Amino acid sequence: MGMPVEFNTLIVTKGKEVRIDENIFTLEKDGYRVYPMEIPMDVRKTKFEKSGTAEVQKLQWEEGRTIITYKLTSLHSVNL
Amino acid sequence: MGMPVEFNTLIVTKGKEVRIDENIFTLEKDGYRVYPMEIPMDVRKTKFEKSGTAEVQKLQWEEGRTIITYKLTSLHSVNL
Amino acid sequence: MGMPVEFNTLIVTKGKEVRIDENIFTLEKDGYRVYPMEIPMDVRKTKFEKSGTAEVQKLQWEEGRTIITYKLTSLHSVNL
Amino acid sequence: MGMPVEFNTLIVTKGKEVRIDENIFTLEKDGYRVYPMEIPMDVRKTKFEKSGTAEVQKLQWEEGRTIITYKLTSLHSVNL
Repeated sequence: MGMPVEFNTLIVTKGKEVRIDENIFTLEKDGYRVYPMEIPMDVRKTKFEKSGTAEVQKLQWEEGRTIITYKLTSLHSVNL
Repeated sequence: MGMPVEFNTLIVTKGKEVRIDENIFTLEKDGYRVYPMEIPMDVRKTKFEKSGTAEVQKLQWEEGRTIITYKLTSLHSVNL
Repeated sequence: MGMPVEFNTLIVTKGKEVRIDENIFTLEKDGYRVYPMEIPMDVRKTKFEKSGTAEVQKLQWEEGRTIITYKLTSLHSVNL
Repeated sequence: MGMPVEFNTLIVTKGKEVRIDENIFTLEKDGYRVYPMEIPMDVRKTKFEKSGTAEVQKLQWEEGRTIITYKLTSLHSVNL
């Protein structure tokens, strides 16, 4: 018994995200996570500023892990 | 933001439940748990015979713990 | 924002389940549902008559719908 | 008979919040909501700017409604 899940309000890519297309990426997290779907949210490299905005297109759970596929809709402080 | 919760489908009272009225009890669990509300579910003393059926009337989270108030709607193998 | 989900404790196949292998099936539900993972639960044709027991191996969300892949571990009243 | 809940990442007080002490308020929402606990989040009057930061101290569910008690830790654009 006991179905544990984690609710996330932000996409934090530890530089481990993978692009499968032009603006859509995939991120694999440990544990069963719940991410707002179709809703725009903040994306960042580290838990600590803002790297951009994105919207999860798909979310799946399998073997204690969760992998999301999101569409990056904008970049924040893009230097230079 | 790393908000962990546990989903429970059954009420497991380690004999630590407290009755506040005639058929309604209160159970305190460790961690923020999610219990089906207004929905009837099984209640047992341990992981090892159905003790009855109940329905959560109230659920609260506070200081890493969760305390529920349920209404016992029936008893199972009530021995003589 | 507002991220709505539904917590299910049982697998109710309206006869709309599809087997992709020998004992593993796939069921598509409306809305983003949360099902206990790796945990055994009851499976029935309708909300009325247990058909068997199963365990969800994978769960995914996409376009307001949820599709689960479960492994049937046993059959209940298998008539002859 | 599913168990529907809504995940919120921000406190949106439609001007319907009530203070029970000096810096702690209480907000009643429709539906069973899940709010990050002990974790600081943004608070605003409407879904439109930032009114301050707060941290939920208690959360309860009862009769399809949810009422939270949060501690306001700071004010944003406090005019004058």
